[PDB]
Amino acid sequence: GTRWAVLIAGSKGYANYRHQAGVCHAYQILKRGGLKDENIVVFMYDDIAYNESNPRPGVIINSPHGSDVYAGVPKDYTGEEVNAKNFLAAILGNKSAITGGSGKVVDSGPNDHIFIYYTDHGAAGVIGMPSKPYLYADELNDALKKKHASGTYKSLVFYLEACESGSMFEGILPEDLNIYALTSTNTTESSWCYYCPAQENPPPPEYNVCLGDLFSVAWLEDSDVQNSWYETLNQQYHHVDKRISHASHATQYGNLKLGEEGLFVYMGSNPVVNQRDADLLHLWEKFRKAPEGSARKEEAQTQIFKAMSHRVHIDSSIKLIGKLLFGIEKCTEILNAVRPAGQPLVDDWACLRSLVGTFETHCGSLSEYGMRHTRTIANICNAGISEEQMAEAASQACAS
Amino acid sequence: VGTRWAVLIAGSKGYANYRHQAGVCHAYQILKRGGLKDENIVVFMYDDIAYNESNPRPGVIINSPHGSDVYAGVPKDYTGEEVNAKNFLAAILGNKSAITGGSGKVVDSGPNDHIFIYYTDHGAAGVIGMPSKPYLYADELNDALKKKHASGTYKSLVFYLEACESGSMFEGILPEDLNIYALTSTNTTESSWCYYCPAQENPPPPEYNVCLGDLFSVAWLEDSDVQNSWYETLNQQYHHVDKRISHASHATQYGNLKLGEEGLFVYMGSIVVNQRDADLLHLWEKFRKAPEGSARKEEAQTQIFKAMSHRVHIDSSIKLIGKLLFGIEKCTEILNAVRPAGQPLVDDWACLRSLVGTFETHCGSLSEYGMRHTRTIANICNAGISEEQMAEAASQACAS
Repeated sequence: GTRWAVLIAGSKGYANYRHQAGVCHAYQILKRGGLKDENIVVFMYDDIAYNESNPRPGVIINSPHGSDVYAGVPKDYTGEEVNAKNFLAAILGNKSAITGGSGKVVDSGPNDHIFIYYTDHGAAGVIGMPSKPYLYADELNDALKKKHASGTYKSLVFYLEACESGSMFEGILPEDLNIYALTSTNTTESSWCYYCPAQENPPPPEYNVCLGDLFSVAWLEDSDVQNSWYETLNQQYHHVDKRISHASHATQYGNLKLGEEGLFVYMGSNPVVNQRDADLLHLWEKFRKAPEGSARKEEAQTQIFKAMSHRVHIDSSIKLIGKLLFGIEKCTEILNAVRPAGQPLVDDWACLRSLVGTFETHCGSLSEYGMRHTRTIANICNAGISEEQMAEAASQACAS
Repeated sequence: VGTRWAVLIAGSKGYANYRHQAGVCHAYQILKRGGLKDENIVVFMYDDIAYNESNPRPGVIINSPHGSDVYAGVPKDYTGEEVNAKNFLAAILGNKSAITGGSGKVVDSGPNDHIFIYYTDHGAAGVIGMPSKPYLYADELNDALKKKHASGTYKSLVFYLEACESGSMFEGILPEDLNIYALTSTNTTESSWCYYCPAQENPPPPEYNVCLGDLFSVAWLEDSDVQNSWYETLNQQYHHVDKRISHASHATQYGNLKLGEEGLFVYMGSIVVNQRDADLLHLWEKFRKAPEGSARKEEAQTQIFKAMSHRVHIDSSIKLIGKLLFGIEKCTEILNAVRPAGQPLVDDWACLRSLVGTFETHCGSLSEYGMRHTRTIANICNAGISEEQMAEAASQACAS
């Protein structure tokens, strides 16, 4: 049939350069592979190529000596059109549910193949969007269940780059939907950046940012060289696992039988720094390179201070709510609860959402950094704490 | 030699205006083939065509019957309401601080650089449309080109303008000493014509109920597709389009005509329908093709009725204000005033704007259709009528 692709960078801001660089790079692979622009839905906040901080205006590179990946890339949903509702509607092929953008959706048939590539921030049971609302594991897996129920694809391959990305499918994604998922990490690990100033192969001196993410750069570089007929999904999985092992465990979910299929089926044929710290890396690089006594050094220093102030505040505030809700003693610091292997993060997702909501309305936003604490709040949710109980505990811990 | 830059802008929205965006995508394919880099080509297009509910070929835009797709690969710098006068003038001037939304790409050119500007849409005497108001008047535009010249950020500039009465945008305004060469689709007073229309010589495929091109646009675009850029000069291209379009309108040259001797490679690398009636042709085509007793035929019929009602209303209302303001005698109803050759449309442009403003706030909208009557209001402006006098006359004529 037809090979379709959905490519989505779930973040914004110059520091998140890598996520959009990865989406432009995935597009160049598919275009080279023979996929038509009408079948490739691109979601990218379009704020990198002409960012005030980009040293090469109009260009986006994914490796240090890499060529431009920005030119020729389709823009279906940019800016605030990059959102959960539009992402789920593009997957489902439902144009009536789209708001803004080109209106391109995955209006596929039963002989069609779908390749979904998502790159950004994530935490336990959640993946980011450039602005809230975020996309939780239940919300996403319900959209994939509805897609399967409509019989509008043969098989679907889902590659997800985010921290704790495993938590998006573990104990949720069934092996009977003809969906194969590949996450950058397992349920609890963090993903790492690659092509970073303070790292192995560094970007040109002009760059203060990571050009790639390790898992993304692994499969993208693997797809650039190794032949699509020559290679299977299982082979690619093993090539990325080999390159990424020290940092994370790329994990396979769903129908692993699909791993035996070739990459050409979905992609056509051609012929270290922690992701959660990468924002600070950038401010430190900005600071370090800046001349002494300059406004740029004074600005960078104050940015580091502001970022540190928010990180310290959020961490101390969650740490409080947990002691304030149960006690400090024996068997009372279950915020470090480890969910057993193969179980979903939470049972009542609507409750996890309400508990994250009450924290935010009392203690401040979990809007990028805070996202890391989604597991702590899930353990609070699983402990049986209600929205009433949570808001009460939060109210005291964030008393000004 | 320096860098070759381009600005491509479709000044309209709506499926009926298919042709303006088709022309912009076609101009981009010419420049890409010619060797121009995406980072030097600033594209303004509404982007409501490729996935319009009415487009019979979703994801494709064609600029001629039997023509291939011209939409894939096209950059999208400013789409939707980012397609506006302020952003268009800011992209020309290379001033990113004055841009609102979009990629942020501007013409940040140097003194050895060449600029090619192509605008296609609706126009009237001294005005060119934007997908929504405010419209761009001849003084506003020529002031932006004067400021661009004053900054010494180009060697020479070519401006191709497709709109009705397009010559009125430069006549008596565009100086011959700015190193600017302009080519308009028509005279100061003529109308431009569509081409590749359902009711015409070479018709679009039966699925299309809209004009695929504009005579002037299709002329120079098709001329640029075949004839070699080193082989051809601006004067030669002008003569090729004049030969092809003569019966419809007079392509007119403005500014420094000495630049006509330069080759196209310098800037670009190496029985008919009236534009003012094209909207109606579409409604009539929709109606004619629709099966009898169907909701589509009932809908198309009511659309024709609504459009006719507004046209009749606006024409009768301006016709009134003119008689109401001076009288019916042959010396008094002189709003058929012919501006002497080489003189600007008006002297007080701020007054022309205020007079168009007062008409609109008392009678209907002077948008796509109403735009026609700008010359009538300019003649009223030139006659010495004030905003007080205009609003008074308008107030009585639209009591009906």
